[PDB]
Amino acid sequence: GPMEWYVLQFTTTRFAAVFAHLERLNFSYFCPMETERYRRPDKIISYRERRLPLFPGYLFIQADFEEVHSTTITAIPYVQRFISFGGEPLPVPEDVMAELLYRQSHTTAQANLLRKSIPHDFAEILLMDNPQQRSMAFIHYITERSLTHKM
Repeated sequence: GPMEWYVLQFTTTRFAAVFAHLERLNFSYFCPMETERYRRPDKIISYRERRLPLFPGYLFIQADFEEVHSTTITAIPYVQRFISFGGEPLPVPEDVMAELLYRQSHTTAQANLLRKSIPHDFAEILLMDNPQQRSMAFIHYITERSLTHKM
């Protein structure tokens, strides 16, 4: 019934073949680009634009329950798996998707503005310098959001 967003891991260099298949199947998806802000080793927030994936090898896909539990998506060549727990795909938290979808639909200048309501831990992940370390922190973050909670 209701549709959720999931993280799909794929072979990074094969994005064109993977995205073409997903578009053929008429899925809503996006591979976000690295933002134009990052925290330097000296901790100052600086500007750049490198036209790189935000999380290399990962894309966000919207699907219902029967689509993520069927093997139609994971059978696509160079698609590896959904980000899962015990084999069960993990839907992305709504506040995370809110920030990501806002950056997809707005300008780079508006995406760079100091926006209230961004979860602090996710905002700091978006500022991470190295793309592969940024992916690993993001996976750990959405896993921690799914499996834990503090009062």
